[PDB]
Amino acid sequence: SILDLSKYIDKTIRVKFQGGREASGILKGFDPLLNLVLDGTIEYMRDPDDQYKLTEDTRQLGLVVCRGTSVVLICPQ
Amino acid sequence: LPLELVDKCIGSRIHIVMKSDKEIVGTLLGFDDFVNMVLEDVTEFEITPEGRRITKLDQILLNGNNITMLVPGGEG
Amino acid sequence: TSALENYINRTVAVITSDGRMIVGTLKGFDQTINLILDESHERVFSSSQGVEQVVLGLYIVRGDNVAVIGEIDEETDSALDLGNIRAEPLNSVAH
Amino acid sequence: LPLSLLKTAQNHPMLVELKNGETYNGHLVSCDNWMNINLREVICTSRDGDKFWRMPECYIRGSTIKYLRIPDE
Amino acid sequence: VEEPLDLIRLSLDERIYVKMRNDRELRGRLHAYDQHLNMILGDVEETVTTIEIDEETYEEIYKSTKRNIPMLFVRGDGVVLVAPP
Amino acid sequence: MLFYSFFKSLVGKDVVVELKNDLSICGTLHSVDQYLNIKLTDISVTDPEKYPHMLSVKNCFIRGSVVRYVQLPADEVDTQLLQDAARKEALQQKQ
Amino acid sequence: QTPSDFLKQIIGRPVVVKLNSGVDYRGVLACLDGYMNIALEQTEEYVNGQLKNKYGDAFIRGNNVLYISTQK
Repeated sequence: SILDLSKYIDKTIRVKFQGGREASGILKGFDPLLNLVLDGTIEYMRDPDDQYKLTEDTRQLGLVVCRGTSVVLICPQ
Repeated sequence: LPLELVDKCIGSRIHIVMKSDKEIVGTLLGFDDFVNMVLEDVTEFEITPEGRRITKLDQILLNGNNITMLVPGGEG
Repeated sequence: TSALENYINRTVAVITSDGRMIVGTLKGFDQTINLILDESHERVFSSSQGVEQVVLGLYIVRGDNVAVIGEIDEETDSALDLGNIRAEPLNSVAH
Repeated sequence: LPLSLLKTAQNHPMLVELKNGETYNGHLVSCDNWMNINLREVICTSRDGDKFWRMPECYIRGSTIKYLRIPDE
Repeated sequence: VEEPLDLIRLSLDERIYVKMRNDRELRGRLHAYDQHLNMILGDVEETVTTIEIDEETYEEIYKSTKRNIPMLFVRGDGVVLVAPP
Repeated sequence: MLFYSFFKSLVGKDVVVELKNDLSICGTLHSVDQYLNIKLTDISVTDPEKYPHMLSVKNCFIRGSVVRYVQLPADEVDTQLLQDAARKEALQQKQ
Repeated sequence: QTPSDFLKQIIGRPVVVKLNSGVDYRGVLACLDGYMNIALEQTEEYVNGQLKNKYGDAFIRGNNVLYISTQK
């Protein structure tokens, strides 16, 4: 449709998700429904005390799939 | 392809992270079109409280409505 | 049939699901209630600073966030009645 | 009429308030029939005014949009 | 295969207990429902449950109020569960 | 279909709509659509006018998604129709 | 297909059904459907201890169901 993810196919991207989650990782693949395969995946959470201090709330997850149904915004990193 | 990755994870350990601070680690038995997933002998963690909530035995159907992330091989 | 046809280019009161009233003019709509509106302003702050009341002219409200549209009895453009500020502020649609 | 206005609003400055109270300020480059957007030259901001990041393109899922403030034009 | 909906239509004309979102429950006679769990209930009683807190001790006192009505439509999105009283 | 057809029978009846925001509205049913959006004519805020945010509003469009409750009188409804139609309908949605 | 076969071979078993709101319901699975609507007989309800014990069938909305599990 509107965004061809082939331009983003191999770089680190920033993805916000519906439950408040932020994830960052290298795009390795995708589908038309915006399911994504990310490598080197970092998941960040957001609490009332973690706003500019977004680094303490960090988990590593390695290779992941992000479900395209809960994707709220996608941008470069 | 993402759904091909999820197919490759059948019979492997997988960690299923919801939208909330909650996640489910278990063996992936299979899934449907909507990514409702059948998991066997599942551990349920809340991340925020730092603790498991239950050790499930047998199979669970975990709805794909709240599923944000799928991690093949599980945690670390 | 229940369309928003009769409310076109007439003054309207909109309640968003957040619990926020809006005075506006409805220029356009679709079949998901995505509201295209002009000359929008609030209602809870007009009695404090009437300049600050005017948020904007021209905005798209998404139909998912619209609760309520009410039709108001406008005489001619440049007039409406009433104001309020000591009321138990209105809640959201979530519970 | 609304999505039709967004199709013709291609190239305008826009401010996008999302469900999560974050603000996006950018220039619309594309919309679809489901109201998803891509936008050029972007400021991310919390509702309280905290500027967290700046980007050249961004994609916004239409389901997460609260409203779009367009120019007075 | 009786579906849950087929087994809940066996309780038609009978008094049911409905637990709703927002700490509320209804009891009434089930006249109708659909697959979304929209419901028409006759002779209903709504109960609203709230938590009052003592300002000094932080001890919670449970309080309730009740409303009753002849005939009522209920949107299915507010329904958490259905059972008898 | 069932509740869409049910609300088509109640056009021109006086009903009270209670919302998810706790606002309760008396009004005369004018129209309904496939998503059960309601258009109400000659409205008044019931319980008290503690929600004065309308006042100058006589007809409202209500998004079907923000309805919590629609209170009705017993005189408006055939309970035999409703039980028979419901048994037929749950049988229809799943088969 | 893997879920429809799951559905078939959990009829009659004791299960735990957890909703999105975090309420847990335990009992015998009288019926389920494709949209995850559930009826359970002998249902307990948990959140902060025992909150309800149920004496007839309870019906649960599939749109609000987070998981269903066999209890062992």
